[PDB]
Amino acid sequence: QVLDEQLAGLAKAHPSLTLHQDPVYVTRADAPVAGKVALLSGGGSGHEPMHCGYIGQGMLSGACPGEIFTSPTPDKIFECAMQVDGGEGVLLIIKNYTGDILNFETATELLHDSGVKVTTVVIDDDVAVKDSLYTAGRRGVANTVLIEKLVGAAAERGDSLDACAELGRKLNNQGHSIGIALGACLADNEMEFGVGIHGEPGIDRRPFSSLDNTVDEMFDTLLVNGSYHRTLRFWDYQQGSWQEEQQTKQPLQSGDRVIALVNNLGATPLSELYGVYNRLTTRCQQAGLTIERNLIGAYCTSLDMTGFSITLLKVDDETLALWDAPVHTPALNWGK
Amino acid sequence: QVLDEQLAGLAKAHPSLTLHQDPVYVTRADAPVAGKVALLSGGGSGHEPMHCGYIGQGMLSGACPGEIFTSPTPDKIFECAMQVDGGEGVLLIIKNYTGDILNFETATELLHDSGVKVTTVVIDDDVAVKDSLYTAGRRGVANTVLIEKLVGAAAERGDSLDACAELGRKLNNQGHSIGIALGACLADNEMEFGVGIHGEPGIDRRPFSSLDNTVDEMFDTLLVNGSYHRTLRFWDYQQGSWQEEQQTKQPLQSGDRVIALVNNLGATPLSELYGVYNRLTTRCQQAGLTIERNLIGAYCTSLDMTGFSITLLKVDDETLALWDAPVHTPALNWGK
Repeated sequence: QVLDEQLAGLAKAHPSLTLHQDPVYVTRADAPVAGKVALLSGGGSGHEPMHCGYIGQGMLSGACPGEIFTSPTPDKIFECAMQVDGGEGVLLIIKNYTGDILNFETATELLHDSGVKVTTVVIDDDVAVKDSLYTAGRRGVANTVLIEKLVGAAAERGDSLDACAELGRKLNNQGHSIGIALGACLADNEMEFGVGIHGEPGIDRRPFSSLDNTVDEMFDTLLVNGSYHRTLRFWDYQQGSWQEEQQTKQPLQSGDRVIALVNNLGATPLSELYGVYNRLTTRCQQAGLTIERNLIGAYCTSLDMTGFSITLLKVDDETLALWDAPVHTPALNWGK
Repeated sequence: QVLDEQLAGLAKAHPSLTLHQDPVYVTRADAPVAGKVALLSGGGSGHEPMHCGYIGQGMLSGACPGEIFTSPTPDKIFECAMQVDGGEGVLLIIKNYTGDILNFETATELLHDSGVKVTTVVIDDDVAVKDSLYTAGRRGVANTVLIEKLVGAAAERGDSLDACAELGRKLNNQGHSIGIALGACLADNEMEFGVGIHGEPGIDRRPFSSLDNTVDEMFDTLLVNGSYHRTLRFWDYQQGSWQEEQQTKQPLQSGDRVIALVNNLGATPLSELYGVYNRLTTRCQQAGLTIERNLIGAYCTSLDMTGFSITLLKVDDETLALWDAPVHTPALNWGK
């Protein structure tokens, strides 16, 4: 089994991780870490390094990979949460797709039913399409990575479960993303504009004119599609029930400070990602947006799809301190 | 110019780097760093993050990008070396290609003539083909990155130019690489076995059967093509002339301890690189090689080429201490 080989390789490459069997999931080798909120996510394989490459100090306590483009089953999520539970609650970060919501939600009830204090954060940052093929609402994409790092820092320093969940939900309302593909994981000199990470169709198919013109269209879309009101359920562990919470996003606007993530969906050369970043800085400055930090590289992929995405997350001084806090994972490492 | 936009993006993204103009090159923002040997390299654009992503403490003091797949001209190299010179000499790391050798050797003499103490290290780790399209001898590839890090740590530690140079030439004799491409940056389910990073032909074209079988073939080639005797010229700064030096490589052998670099040439999904690493660990273990450290990711690319390379570098306790030493660059970051 290739997936089995790939996971064994990740485990052999990183002594800081433990690969479990029956069922399969990955955790920090030092989990459970007593006294800290434990953070978990998971999803289909085919988006590496999301999420296994984000397991470590300052970030995920563990992750549950599923088959290609498919959510892990609830037993994987449950056993992973039980393995990392440090007695202070487990926070599950779930990307907004039909399968992920159903499995993580089922795992959440089984955990609660077993005495574990748990709650959830749903990520729906992709501004391109509402109600795509596998999603009720907006798709969860690359901002998931920024949220895991920020909430990961909050949990690592000792914040409460409620404080980490509140932070995750707030960041979710403040992060906006859009991706384009020039080829699948076609048309010829055409791109799928607003493509999804499982290959879902975008807003439309259009002609690729230039890299700069493409960034302009992506950026303009992030500005005009920012406003959004919808319901996201979360687990209320006190009542033992799902809570339907109306959530609101404001569009990005002049005066906002952001963290920018220019993300390779798979086969985009790093040189091109820098050209993308260059044009993005110009557009942000014209629009009155201040980029305070950036991440440029392959952080949330779609197999070998040829394309990239842009994510802009509004932040403040407190959030920027959580960004700068230490993180030690396979994909992200700083002691800043 | 797209190339101009990319370097501007790199500069905007990393305040720790300074992009110079007239001529163009990049240095650490804090260069010249007084009292330490300065380390420099360069080469064609299209291999990002090599070499600009390796500029920083514990690694390169600066780098000189050229046009796509083309060596930087001598003026860039000379001006960059003058900018980073910390009073202890500048060490030039040069990959073995006709253009790089010519232009870096020319800069070396101009430097010497202007009073800068300089010497050189030539990299020829590709075991696949002798005398390819743009190389006299063996091609310089991914081991260049491992050498930059190791000699980078030594320079940062305060070793002399001679010491850094001798270490670089020693590592060069102990590091072995090979790459394959499934597609350029061509046939149906065929691979170019022993491909060059500029797209130079390999040993042959052959059918891709499986990931594990491809790794087996690449690994076997590293084991059997290891033996190598050749002349590599280096600048003797005391005599002010090029010294022809016979250099010898021993094949990798049972009992050797190694650092493994599994490197994306362009569009290989990270999940697959982990599959590669899984198979590589098995083969090393069977052959009596102990992998002590690894790097898995996009470190020395070829535009968007579809393929990957494997590098094995023999090391000892002292070299491992230089590996573990701190490094702070865009592409590689770890602390004590």
